[PDB]
Amino acid sequence: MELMMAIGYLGLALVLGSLVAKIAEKLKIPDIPLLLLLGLIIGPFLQIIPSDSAMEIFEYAGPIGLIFILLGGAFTMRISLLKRVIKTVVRLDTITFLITLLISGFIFNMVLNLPYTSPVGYLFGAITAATDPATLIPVFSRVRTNPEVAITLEAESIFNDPLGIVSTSVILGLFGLFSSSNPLIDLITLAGGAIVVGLLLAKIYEKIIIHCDFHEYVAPLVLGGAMLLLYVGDDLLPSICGYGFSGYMAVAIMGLYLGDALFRADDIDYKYIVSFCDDLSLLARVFIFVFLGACIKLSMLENYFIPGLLVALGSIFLARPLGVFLGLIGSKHSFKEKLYFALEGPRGVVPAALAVTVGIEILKNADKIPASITKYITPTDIAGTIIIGTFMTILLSVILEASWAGMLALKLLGEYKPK
Amino acid sequence: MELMMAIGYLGLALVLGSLVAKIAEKLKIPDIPLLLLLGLIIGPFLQIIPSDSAMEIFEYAGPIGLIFILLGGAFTMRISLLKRVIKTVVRLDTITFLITLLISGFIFNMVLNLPYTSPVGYLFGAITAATDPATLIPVFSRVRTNPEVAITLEAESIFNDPLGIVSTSVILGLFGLFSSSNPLIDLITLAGGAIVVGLLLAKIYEKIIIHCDFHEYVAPLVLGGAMLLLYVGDDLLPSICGYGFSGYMAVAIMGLYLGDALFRADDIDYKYIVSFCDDLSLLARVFIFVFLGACIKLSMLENYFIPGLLVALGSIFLARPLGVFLGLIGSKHSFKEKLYFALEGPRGVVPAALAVTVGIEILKNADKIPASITKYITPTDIAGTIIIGTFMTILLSVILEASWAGMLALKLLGE
Ligand SMILES: [K+]
Repeated sequence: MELMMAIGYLGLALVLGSLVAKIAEKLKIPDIPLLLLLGLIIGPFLQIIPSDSAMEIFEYAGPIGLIFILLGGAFTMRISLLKRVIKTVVRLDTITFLITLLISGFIFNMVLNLPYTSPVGYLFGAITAATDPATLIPVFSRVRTNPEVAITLEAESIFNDPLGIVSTSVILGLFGLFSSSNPLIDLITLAGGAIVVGLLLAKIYEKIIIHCDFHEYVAPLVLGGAMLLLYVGDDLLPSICGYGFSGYMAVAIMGLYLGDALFRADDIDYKYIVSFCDDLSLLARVFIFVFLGACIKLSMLENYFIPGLLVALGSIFLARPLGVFLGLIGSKHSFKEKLYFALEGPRGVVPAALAVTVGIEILKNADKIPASITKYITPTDIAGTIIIGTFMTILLSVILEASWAGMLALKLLGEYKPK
Repeated sequence: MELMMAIGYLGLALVLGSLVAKIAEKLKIPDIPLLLLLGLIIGPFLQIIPSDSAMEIFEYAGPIGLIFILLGGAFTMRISLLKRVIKTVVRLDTITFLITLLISGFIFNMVLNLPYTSPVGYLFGAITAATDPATLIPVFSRVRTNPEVAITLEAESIFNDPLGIVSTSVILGLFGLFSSSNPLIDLITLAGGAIVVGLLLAKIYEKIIIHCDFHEYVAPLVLGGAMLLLYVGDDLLPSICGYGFSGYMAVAIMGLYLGDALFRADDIDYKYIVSFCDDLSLLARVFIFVFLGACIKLSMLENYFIPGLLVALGSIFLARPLGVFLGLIGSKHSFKEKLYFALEGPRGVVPAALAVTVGIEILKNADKIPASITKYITPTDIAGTIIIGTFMTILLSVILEASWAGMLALKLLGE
């Protein structure tokens, strides 16, 4: 709880992290795995930053950083250009999503000898189901590939960033909460509520920004505006209704529609936000990945190294492609194209943040409220397996992408038959 | 369950503060007073945010944002321009600062019937004596002033913020029961150390940043380095070598040397830093002023409104003038210019932040306060009077200086 300690660790993380990411850019290497390696170094390996401390810091700086990425990911692109391929986008972002998390659940259960009905694995998949846009952002921009593919991937990524949280949020209820009577109910409540309220405040902010020239004063407006969405979203509203919506998805929706409203209409206030959030997103990017590599326990790491790695392989090579094929069985896309989408989309920062947040929320709450069937496995090793599994998933997917990009892009974008 | 609610209140402060700031910017009036009024509105008046909870959040986010503000002015300041008026600046942050402090504290003690040696008054002065550049900078250029007084007042207003904090921490040591070391020792310790380590990290960062184009990645690098300096100075190092170390002044120094070096080396990485800090420094500047108005309790107002008022005027019309004149007693400037320096020294962000910090530091860690200075005045009354006093001081100084700025510049700085 030592604030100065937290500031110190965050400081070292930001310094060494920024340096590392800079080196990564200087060598065209993805920053992510290097950040993770650093996290492991200063984490268990050197014991500069202990686990519990990192957990307590992340308990505070978690949602804050998470609110940044959603914003930055919502302003990086707009939805006025999706009208061409929005169908493929939606199907790939919903059906492929659910299927992927399901199969990944099967794998996660079948690996750790957990029952195939274990909510643990399904939680893991729900976390890892979302992909990372900024990861594939340089690797498509430098290519400037067939715009369909590019914007399809961007749309899928940005749109799956919130749902993953929502999916994770719903499944967590099974592990013990104030209600969680039925997952579908809270899914509708969260999604629909976030859509409604988020779009409400989106319209409000739209009209309130257009009529003036806030300029530099836009930053405190949206950020705090997003901050309000969390209180009203997760803490406050249940106190008066029990139900509610995911504040994060509400933030994503609000910021997205707001960006597109600041782009359909043309306000100069727009250009600040993007440049603001992008710089703001970069902090949370560096901050989360390093702390993910610190929350690992050396013993737990050695215990679940091999299985998690194998789980990751199941996700990348089996889950993702299968979900792609099954989600796009009625598409106008080539087999080589579907295969492209399959071996493309990697995971990133959202599954990391969600992983650690799940770990701490379980350890802090499920210690008091452990589901019986689940309690047969120590919540300790639940959080351990989820966190390390997500870790190796991120790592493996990212490096695999780093070796995939060029070769696959050339070898799979060849045909494009004209009708 | 405190976290999400803290996010809520803080976010509300950010939104409402933003809107208010825009309103003020439109009506050609400063944002600060309206922000304080807003804080009072959602504070005691509407009771949207309980004072205890406000102070509770400020315990966390307070020190955080304080790094932003200090980082803000740091990069805006460049050294190569000061060399012509630096002799004036040095005095404006040394002797003038000390005198303003001693006199403001003197009057503060005299008002509430406290002995002229009561550390409470001098604490108030320590908090108050720091002039703010964020209210001078948008105003100075608009009124087409001479360059030198603009550069001068900017330099003073910037250099004050660290020295205000340092002095605030030093005097705080006297409010420490279990130990009361030599003031001068702590002063030279914190200051000198800040200079040293500041220059060190600023040199490292100089080479690192100059060598390659960091672009956006300066933000975590610099902020992290800043974050790093506080933990060393205000936690680790004293737990190790025993002797203290100021983090804030070190941070400010670092921003100064680094910024000036990058500006001198024409490294475009400089701007990427400035854009980042300016926004952050704007974020907390809103967050600070709002919470100050919320930390105040209704009782504090209905028991210390008028006393804090009288104290405020003393700081503005008696303290700072005498400080300026006596500081520049041998200067070769002009009487009109001296009066201009005197009548333009708004108390801004830093005095507010220090007022809240000290406020919670005293109110919470109350029982272990020395009884010598407690017998005269209740610690609750101490915190309340310092907070209110700083509040009235800031409001009055900003409003008066802003309303009189034009006429002041008109009939003074024409040599
Ligand atoms: K450079």
